[PDB]
Amino acid sequence: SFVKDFKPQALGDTNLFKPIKIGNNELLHRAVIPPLTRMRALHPGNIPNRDWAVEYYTQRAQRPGTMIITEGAFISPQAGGYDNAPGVWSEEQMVEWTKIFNAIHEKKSFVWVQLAVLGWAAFPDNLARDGLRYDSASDNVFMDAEQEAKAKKANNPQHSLTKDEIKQYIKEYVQAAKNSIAAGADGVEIHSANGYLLNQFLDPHSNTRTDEYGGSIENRARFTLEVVDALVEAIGHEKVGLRLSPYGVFNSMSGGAETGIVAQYAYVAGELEKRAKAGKRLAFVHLVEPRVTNPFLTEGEGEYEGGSNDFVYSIWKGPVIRAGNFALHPEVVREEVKDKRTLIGYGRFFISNPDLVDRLEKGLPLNKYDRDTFYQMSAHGYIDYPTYEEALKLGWDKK
Amino acid sequence: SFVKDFKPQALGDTNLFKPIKIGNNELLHRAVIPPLTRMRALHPGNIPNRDWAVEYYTQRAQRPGTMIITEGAFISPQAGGYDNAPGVWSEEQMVEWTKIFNAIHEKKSFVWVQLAVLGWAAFPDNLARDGLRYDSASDNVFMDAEQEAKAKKANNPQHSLTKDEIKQYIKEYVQAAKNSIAAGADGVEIHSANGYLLNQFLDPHSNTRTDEYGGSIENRARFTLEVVDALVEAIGHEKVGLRLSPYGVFNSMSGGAETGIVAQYAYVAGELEKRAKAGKRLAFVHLVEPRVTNPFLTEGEGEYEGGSNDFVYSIWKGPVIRAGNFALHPEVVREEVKDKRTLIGYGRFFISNPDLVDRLEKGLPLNKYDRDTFYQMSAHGYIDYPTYEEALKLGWDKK
Ligand SMILES: Cc1cc2nc3c(=O)[nH]c(=O)nc-3n(C[C@H](O)[C@H](O)[C@H](O)COP(=O)(O)O)c2cc1C
Ligand SMILES: Cc1cc2nc3c(=O)[nH]c(=O)nc-3n(C[C@H](O)[C@H](O)[C@H](O)COP(=O)(O)O)c2cc1C
Ligand SMILES: C=C(C)[C@@H]1CC=C(C)C(=O)C1
Ligand SMILES: C=C(C)[C@@H]1CC=C(C)C(=O)C1
Ligand SMILES: [Cl-]
Ligand SMILES: [Cl-]
Ligand SMILES: [Mg+2]
Ligand SMILES: [Mg+2]
Ligand code: NA
Ligand code: NA
Ligand code: NA
Ligand code: NA
Repeated sequence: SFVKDFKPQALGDTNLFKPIKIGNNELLHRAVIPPLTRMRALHPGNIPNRDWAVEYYTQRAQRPGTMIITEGAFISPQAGGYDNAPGVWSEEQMVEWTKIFNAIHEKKSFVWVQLAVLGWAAFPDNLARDGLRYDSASDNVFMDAEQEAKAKKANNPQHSLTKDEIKQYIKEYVQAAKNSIAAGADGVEIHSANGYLLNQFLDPHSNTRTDEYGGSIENRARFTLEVVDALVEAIGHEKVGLRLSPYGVFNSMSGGAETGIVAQYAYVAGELEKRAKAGKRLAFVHLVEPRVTNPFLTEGEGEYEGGSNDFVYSIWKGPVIRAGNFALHPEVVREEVKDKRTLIGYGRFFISNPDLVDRLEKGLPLNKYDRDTFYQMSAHGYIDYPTYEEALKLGWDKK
Repeated sequence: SFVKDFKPQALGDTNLFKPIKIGNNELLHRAVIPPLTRMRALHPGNIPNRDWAVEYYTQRAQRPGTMIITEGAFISPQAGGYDNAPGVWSEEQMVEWTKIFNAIHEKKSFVWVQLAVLGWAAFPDNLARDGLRYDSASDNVFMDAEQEAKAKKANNPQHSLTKDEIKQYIKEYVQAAKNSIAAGADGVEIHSANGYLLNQFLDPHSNTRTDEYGGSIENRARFTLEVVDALVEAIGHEKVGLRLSPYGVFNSMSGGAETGIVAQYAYVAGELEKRAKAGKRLAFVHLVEPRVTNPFLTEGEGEYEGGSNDFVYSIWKGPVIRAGNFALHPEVVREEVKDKRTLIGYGRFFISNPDLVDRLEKGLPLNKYDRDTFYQMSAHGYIDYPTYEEALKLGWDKK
């Protein structure tokens, strides 16, 4: 059914429907599909779903000129630890990814692979089964008690990366980016948000290191920036974006409670602008808003009111994608897109509305999502959400 | 005469006219007199003007419950270098300061001494005459060619402070703060803005040090924070504020051209909030706006549009005084004071309007200022600007 008490607004008269260039891609509108893990990849081998993934992305590519950022994709086995999320390191994976990218391009849309590395959010028992470490910035602070205990039970205690291991991850990011482009992707997004490994280095709660990768703002940012630089060198700045969540608390990040958190992210943004001014500007910076500090809480919950991401705009002068509880708040989007380099990522409601862009332009009701099937090995709740027309035929305008 | 094409707005219906507590002081309104050097102190000995300074401050204290921050006052001879700016280190000075503070208090207003240290903005020949160093963070970058040359001619080349010399300045800040309170001041403001010594340490252009006082955000902030902590210990956090100008370029600071500038100031703000949360919250943070990157340029000139100070509010949670081209822009003030912890500093138009607060409340014309007498050894352009009533009697409503 449609979301009951939602009062839609047509946004066609706003910059949301003005074209913009992101990297090499001429977007026809500024509604972006942010990365959304759906757990349909198949084990063994973290293979994108052979039955349904092409259709899922095809559906969500239907509005011409849409920018799609994929679900997080593991850069290597060591970077993973969820059996049903996909990777981008193997031939068997890239066969499937190639079909997905081709399908998106057939719809005249674009696709950017999010490159993911889990760190302490991984399941240590899966990693132990596969002969892999359970990795983070540090070895003396843990995501939660349960993860610490699972790690010990699996004889795979949380391990603080060595410099050589950080370098190995960087090699893997490079090769994953190369794989992504060669298979036809338009670009990649470096996931440095939501409490995964790079975020674990950025945040002083999770990073208690005393080497060059911790203990100061510049040190905590080092790994993220080394990945940025390695990928810019490998595939070009115009094919690389970066995702950050300054106020996030998901996966035990500090958020606004850490008084140094704005400075930490301001430093990253400044370093990106420095590179841009020296001739290597990233295609975009993607920010999760303080509107959603934990994306598994219902919209309106976990909102941090004590901070704004607006500071980033004083520093970074390129495109900015903002995500977090925007589908239910067209009144907020209307104001945000007055800024001419702002794009809006719509996550959960792109799960439930394959034709979300039409609905945004035209001010149509939205399909309610089913959170129970966000993660599920099923076509149901993945490829069977209807378009607006299909929903009318099902009687949802009367339900 | 009155400013010709100014369209005043009565601001009495805004928070500008709501009381607020700053430190120990119950302000009756939120129009603050920011620090304004006037160069009426007499040589030798940097003595506040024995003829006119009491009257100047009395005039500008006339609206009950006004917060006044003094002209910058040198903490020691070594901190100075302008013969006609006052100090707060000697008995002869404090005799005059005591009269000024008493007069302000008689008007039911409040007074905060700005503690000033010039660094590279000092005149090296004055310092040489008095057997003093010409000091800055570094010795290999200079304010301008003229200052570098004056220093060499005076056989007083720019000197990069040693750790012991930084410690000596800190002792002097402590004693100057003590002197200020003992003489009756309500508090002090640490000047870390406008390109003077502390700002010279904050800014990576002027600070090329490779010891613990330079070469990173935390290192560049070290001296400013050591002064904050020393004064909090000596006289209490409720008697201490800090002034910053993130986007300033006056005195050869970097401003927004430095991509790391927001992070540098975000770090300072975070460190202040950390101290506040641990029980020692400063009375206020005073920010110069990007509206005025150089206060000796006419209003509207030298405006930086590429940055906002709004980031500070995401970090520091105490009172914020904002200064810069607000007298001519009541429409901007009206929006800024909707934030309930925002005060507005009015500088140049408080020079020319002793009764500025009445004029702001009531939406009255403003006296034009005479920049030629901003710095001058004269009562003229200091204590002979009329109140609104006096101006009407002079015929200014017809002139
Ligand atoms: C089921 C689900 C999966 C997600 N997967 C990812 C992911 O793989 N990578 C990522 O950076 N964010 C991921 N997110 C966070 C979203 O991209 C987005 O930032 C968040 O849901 C807030 O936007 P929204 O309110 O429009 O959903 C996910 C969120 C959800 C609900
Ligand atoms: C003549 C003059 C003297 C000033 N002296 C000081 C000073 O001693 N300390 C300081 O921090 N700022 C000083 N300033 C900067 C002002 O406090 C203020 O930030 C600036 O003038 C912008 O505010 P306005 O547009 O209301 O004048 C001075 C400015 C002027 C024009
Ligand atoms: C499996 C993934 C790479 C993650 C799933 C959920 C969130 C919120 C991510 O950011 C990535
Ligand atoms: C003599 C002073 C301490 C300075 C004069 C002019 C400005 C803009 C200051 O900030 C202080
Ligand atoms: Cl799993
Ligand atoms: Cl002089
Ligand atoms: Mg161990
Ligand atoms: Mg020398
Ligand atoms: Na789960
Ligand atoms: Na499920
Ligand atoms: Na002068
Ligand atoms: Na003069």
